[PDB]
Amino acid sequence: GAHLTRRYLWDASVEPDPEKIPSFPPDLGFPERKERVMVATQQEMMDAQLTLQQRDYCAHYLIRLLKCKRDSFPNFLACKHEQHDWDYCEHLDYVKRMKEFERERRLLQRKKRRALKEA
Amino acid sequence: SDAPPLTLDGIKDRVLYVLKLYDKIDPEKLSVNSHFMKDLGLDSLDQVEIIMAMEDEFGFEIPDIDAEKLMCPQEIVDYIADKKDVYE
Amino acid sequence: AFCAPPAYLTHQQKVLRLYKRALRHLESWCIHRDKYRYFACLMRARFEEHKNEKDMMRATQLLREAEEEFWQNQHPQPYIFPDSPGGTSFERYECYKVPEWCLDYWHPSEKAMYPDYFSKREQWKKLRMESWDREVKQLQEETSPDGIMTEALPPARREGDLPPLWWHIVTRPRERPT
Amino acid sequence: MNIFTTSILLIFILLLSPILISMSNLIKHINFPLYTTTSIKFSFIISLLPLLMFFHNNMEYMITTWHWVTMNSMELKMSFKTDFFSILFTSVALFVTWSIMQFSSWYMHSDPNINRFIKYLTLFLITMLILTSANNMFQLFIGWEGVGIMSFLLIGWWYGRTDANT
Amino acid sequence: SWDKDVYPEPPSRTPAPSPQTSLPNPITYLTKAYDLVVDWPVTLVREFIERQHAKNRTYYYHRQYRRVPDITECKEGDVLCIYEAEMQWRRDFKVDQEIMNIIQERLKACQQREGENYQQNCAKELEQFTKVTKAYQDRYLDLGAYYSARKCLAKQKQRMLEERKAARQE
Amino acid sequence: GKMELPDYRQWKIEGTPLETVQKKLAARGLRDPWARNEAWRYMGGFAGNITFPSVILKGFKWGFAAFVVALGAEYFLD
Amino acid sequence: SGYTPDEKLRLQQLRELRRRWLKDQELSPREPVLPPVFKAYRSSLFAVSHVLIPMWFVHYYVKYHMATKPYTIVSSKPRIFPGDTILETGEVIPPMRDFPDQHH
Amino acid sequence: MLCLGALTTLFTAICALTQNDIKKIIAFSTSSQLGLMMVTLGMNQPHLAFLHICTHAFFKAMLFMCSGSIIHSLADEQDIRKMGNITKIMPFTSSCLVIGSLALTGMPFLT
Amino acid sequence: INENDPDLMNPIKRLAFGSIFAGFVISYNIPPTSIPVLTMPWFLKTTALIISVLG
Amino acid sequence: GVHIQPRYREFPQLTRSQVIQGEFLSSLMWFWILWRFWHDSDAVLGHFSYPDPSQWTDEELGIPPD
Amino acid sequence: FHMTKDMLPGSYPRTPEERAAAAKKYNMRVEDYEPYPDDGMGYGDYPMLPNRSQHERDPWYQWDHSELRMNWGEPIHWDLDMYIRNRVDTSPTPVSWDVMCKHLFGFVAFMVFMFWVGHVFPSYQPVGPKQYPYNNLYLERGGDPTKEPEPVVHYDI
Amino acid sequence: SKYKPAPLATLPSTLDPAEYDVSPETRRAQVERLSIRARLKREYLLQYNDPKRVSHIEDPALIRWTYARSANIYPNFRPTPKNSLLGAVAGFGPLIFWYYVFKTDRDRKERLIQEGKLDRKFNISY
Ligand SMILES: CCCCCCCCCCCCO[C@@H]1O[C@H](CO)[C@@H](O[C@H]2O[C@H](CO)[C@@H](O)[C@H](O)[C@H]2O)[C@H](O)[C@H]1O
Ligand SMILES: CCCCCCCCCCCCO[C@@H]1O[C@H](CO)[C@@H](O[C@H]2O[C@H](CO)[C@@H](O)[C@H](O)[C@H]2O)[C@H](O)[C@H]1O
Ligand SMILES: *C(=O)CCCCCCCCCCCCC
Repeated sequence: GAHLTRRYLWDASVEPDPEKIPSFPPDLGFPERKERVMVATQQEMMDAQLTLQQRDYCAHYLIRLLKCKRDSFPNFLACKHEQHDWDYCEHLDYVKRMKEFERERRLLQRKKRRALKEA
Repeated sequence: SDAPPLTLDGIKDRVLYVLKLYDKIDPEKLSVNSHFMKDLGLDSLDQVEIIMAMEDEFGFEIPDIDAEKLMCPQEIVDYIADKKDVYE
Repeated sequence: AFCAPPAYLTHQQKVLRLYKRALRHLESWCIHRDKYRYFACLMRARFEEHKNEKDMMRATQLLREAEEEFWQNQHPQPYIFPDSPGGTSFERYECYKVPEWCLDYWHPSEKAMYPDYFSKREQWKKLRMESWDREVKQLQEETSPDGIMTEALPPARREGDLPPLWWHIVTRPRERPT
Repeated sequence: MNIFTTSILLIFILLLSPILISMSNLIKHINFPLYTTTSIKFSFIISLLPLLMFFHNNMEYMITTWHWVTMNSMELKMSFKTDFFSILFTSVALFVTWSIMQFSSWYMHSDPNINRFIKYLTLFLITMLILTSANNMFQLFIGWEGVGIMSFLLIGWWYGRTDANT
Repeated sequence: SWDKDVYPEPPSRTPAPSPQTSLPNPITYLTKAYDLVVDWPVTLVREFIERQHAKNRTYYYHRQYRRVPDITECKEGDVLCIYEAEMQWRRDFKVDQEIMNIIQERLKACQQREGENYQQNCAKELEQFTKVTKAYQDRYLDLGAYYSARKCLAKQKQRMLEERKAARQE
Repeated sequence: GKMELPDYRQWKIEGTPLETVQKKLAARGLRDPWARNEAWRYMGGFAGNITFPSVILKGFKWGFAAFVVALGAEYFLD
Repeated sequence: SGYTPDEKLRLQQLRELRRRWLKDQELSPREPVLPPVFKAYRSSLFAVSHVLIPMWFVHYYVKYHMATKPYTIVSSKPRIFPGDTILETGEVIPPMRDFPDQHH
Repeated sequence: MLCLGALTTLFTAICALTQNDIKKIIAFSTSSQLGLMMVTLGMNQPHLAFLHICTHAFFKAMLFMCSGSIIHSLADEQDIRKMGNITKIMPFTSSCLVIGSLALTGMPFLT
Repeated sequence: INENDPDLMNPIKRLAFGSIFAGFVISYNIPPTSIPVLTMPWFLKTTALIISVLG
Repeated sequence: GVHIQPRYREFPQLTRSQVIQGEFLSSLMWFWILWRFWHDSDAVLGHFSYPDPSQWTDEELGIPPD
Repeated sequence: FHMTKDMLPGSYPRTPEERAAAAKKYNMRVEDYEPYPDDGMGYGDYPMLPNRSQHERDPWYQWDHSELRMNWGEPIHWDLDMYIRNRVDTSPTPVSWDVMCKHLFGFVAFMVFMFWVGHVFPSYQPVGPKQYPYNNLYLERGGDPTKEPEPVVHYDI
Repeated sequence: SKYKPAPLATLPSTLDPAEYDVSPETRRAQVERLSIRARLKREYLLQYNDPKRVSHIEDPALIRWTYARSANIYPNFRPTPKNSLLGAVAGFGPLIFWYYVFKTDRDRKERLIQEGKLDRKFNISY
């Protein structure tokens, strides 16, 4: 993407380091930032036998998809809606991760701006 | 597999067939015993192409040491018959 | 495969072998028959322009330069007929080419399943045994005085004589044995 | 877990019967290539049941059929890992092999040793299923080396050809 | 059967089932056919066999070995006493091997049973395997092909003397 | 039986790509004496052209025909 | 050049013998002298011998020699979802929370 | 695994572009698809690499079957330079050959 | 040329069906495993189709 | 096995079966491709919209003013 | 036995009459015959034949030893078993040995060098790290239940 | 252009200058070589086709080759500075190298065990 040809072939101080995210304190810019909410209990994910990769903030939608698949058997085409719900939740989660990358890119821009004024 | 076995008359027909499609030979004066050099007036370079056309026709190679001696259509027919164990 | 090679190749033999190789590697490059026919005729014209070279020393030099040219324009992976040396079916049936002397060990219960085949086989064995002494004598008689020798064998000159050393040629396994 | 376990074990039994028949005098009174294709065909059909029960409940199994030898504090047991990877590979491999074995009847019709060719393909399939269902590395190494030997024998099938043996 | 205390198994917890679709479940019908064609005749054959067994009921006993003096109580060069003590130690060493096998068997069964939860729900079996492995290493590690009660004792005394030295410095 | 070969007089390079090759050779004073030996590959049932779309789109017509009939069912069962 | 007149003669004599040897390889009508039900039924009878009978033996071994020994058949646990009922006990799993719903 | 797979998937794709034996082209196709399985394993996607084993088994076996169908009919000829026009003279084998090639190349909704 | 034997046509036909439908049937029956990334620019989503067609 | 007769230098005679079976499977491939692409086009063209990062307001991202 | 000492390999030939007797022993011409250098490595008078594999013998000739592509009676190369057609091939190649070695190791070196480049300039998407609940699944990953973890808190952005 | 021969990729005959030499000295050698081959071929074939042969054909060339590569080796060995240096290096060289690999590695492993920093966690079989 464009982000790669900026970090290389250009300056990098204003571009995020993909492993060093979030670099800045979480409250910076958010007054009462709300903690992310998790619908599914630890017991529910354990009982549904979700893999640790699958035990993220969308596990509640995964649990209904698995539940529907077991009930709808042998009709394996009957879970289209639940699959869509799980996919969409994972899509929003992915955008959330895109926001964090953009947030750091802008904060590093601000750091470079306000550092120039200081000296 | 699905191909029929070769026959002495079948080989002869296809050997003369290939030669009848060679513009440097008049079909009418061609017989099984027509010597390529003497009777038909072809040089040695021509005889190389006649053998090369025979290999393509039957899908198998004739080594150079054996090909250089095949100077009439009956020699070619005999050679193919002995290679492929044709006997009648 | 049927004729033994000579001590050396004459200049004509070497030229005609290069001609066959050159066309065959051209065919591998061209693939399409119309394209191959076009370049096959162009190739023959190059061998013709020097056909009547009477210098010899120039003819030998022309052979050198063509062979050097062939090696550079060689197809890396030329077409090979399936049954030819290097072909995919080469020696594919050798595991099925059982020699005839194996039948001498067949059990009588095995031989009893082909009573007619093993009667004819006896006639061929009787024919072989009677002819051997004459065959040996003919080769001894026809040895040249000067040591120069070749692998070519003589025919049977007299009547009722079989050509010397015929058994391994006549009775060899079929190309497609089974 | 009795029907599931029986199905996994029955697949191996069905694939051994062509091998067993080869050792008897019965092989020359039957159409062996046809018999072996049917054994594999049925074995694929049987393999569809454990495939269905897994697609339903997604339950995974560790099955031990035989205790081979104990080396002090190490027990070697013939045991089977019947999980997602093993159940689905068995059904796919048996289906493909069913096509290959039927095709071999037409393709190798002229080979005088068609029966041995069919037998070798069956042995390869058995060693490949040992390889993909093994629960321990030693059992896996049996299948790992088994397919190597069967591929060697099948690559060099026309053994009078120098290039095949190379 | 077997001892549920030696080879513990958690109780099963199988759901309802609660099918939604109207299609028939092929596994359900195949199991009913299987339970009739296959399971039922096999049970009759087994019940016949068990009936024959009860008419010829014989018994066998687990052998009991009384303890003999340990190698610690044998005078050196006393081959009669060393022999009995050494034979006792070989019997115990063998039984230790099977205790290791039981603990590994529990560990393997629990991992399979727990599946994706094994990293959390196998803590007790993994800790017992860790403890019982430590104890095994202390008794038997590095004795060599000629392991024996005398070498085991020498290995223990070497460890005890080091433990004592470390404690004394404390 | 005994295979009967087609009459050899029919293999004529007129209208085939081999005629184009004969034109090019005739410019420089050459001709191909074997051109009729190849003529069977270019005439008869082997005459024509095989375009890559025709190989890929084999069966597209009835595949698309069946597609709308099946689509007609779904817009009626619902 | 072509065959010498001697090479021509030899190949003719071998050709006569070889073609006679090859003719001799043919079998007579009596050779080899060997000493002396609908479809789907054939599919049925194969099933009984090569599915039913082995399945009786395999089921017997699995039921009475493997299922009677500890840890020989170990399954992973079935998935339990919110709202199920467990047959062994009868307990009902509490439902999940509310998210609340969302729309694509 | 990622870099080993990627090197194999490219190296054996280059080799296949100029091969003339029909069985050698399909062989190098296999090594190139195995390289892609190794790349998938290097990305920490074990279940995707396994799902490619199962799908690959179908169209690759068909490709070999269809070439064996052609090799058998053309008298054990494996060189593609002596084939041609198989789409018309062997309609069934050609149709399955094209189906298999479209599945290999990622034609949508095939295996 | 003869491609009419049932021992040739039926085995190939069985694998032609697998080469059309097997992927779909397997994909919708296997349990969910790795979470796929279904958010990306259009040129990353259609990269496989574009380079295949270009080839 | 139908015993097709061999042919010399001419296009052979094709049986109805090999033509119909070859044509049926090709048609089945194209029915499936069209039927699936009609119902699951997003699987090829993508389903969820890809957001444009630059058009996210500083208020969404919690960027304090300089 | 048939092999007398005069028919078997011997010591290095020291005189031109011994060279001639050795050549006759091995069915060679005196001008063609030559032994290995006198190094005391055990070759004796065995002929030093050219180092060509049997791949280069005429594959159309009808050799007496068919697979070996040798005729009966002709001297056998010292390393025949290394040069059989199942083993080492010395036959001419369309490309020079030096050119193949340069291209092969040129290709390998280039790809290895430039995997390293791809390592220090990786490809990634403009996305933040994946987030997991419950202190990053501390209990599920096997963490000790007794000891309290270090809290890991994720926010809504 | 030009082809450069190597020991494992030899010169083709067609590119060999000695294949195009027609001097009567060479042609006499080539004819002499064929006479040897032809006489050997005749002797072989007379044995091969003889209908009274009951056993395989003895092969004196093969016996010489196997003899040359076994019994004839030691009588024709001469200790030279090159033999002696090669024998000592090949015979003892690898032995000394591998001694230091195993000795160095095993010394370190023992060093860690004495002072407790070798992680023997589940190792109970050896
Ligand atoms: C819901 C699933 C739907 C599955 C659909 C299955 C449809 C089956 C259709 C079978 C078609 C058989 O019909 C077949 O049509 C083709 C047209 O291609 C004809 O074929 C003819 O015309 C075509 C042009 O299309 C030429 O390429 C071909 O060489 C020629 O023979 C066949 O002679 C006829 O037999
Ligand atoms: C892996 C096993 C290792 C095997 C041994 C490897 C080391 C080999 C090198 C040994 C070096 C000594 O090599 C020595 O060389 C001299 C050189 O003349 C030989 O000497 C030889 O000629 C002298 C005359 O000068 C004779 O007296 C002697 O009997 C004869 O052998 C010795 O016999 C040999 O022992
Ligand atoms: C930036 O997003 C890095 C991702 C890697 C890009 C590799 C090239 C993919 C080719 C896409 C086809 C373009 C069609 C317009």
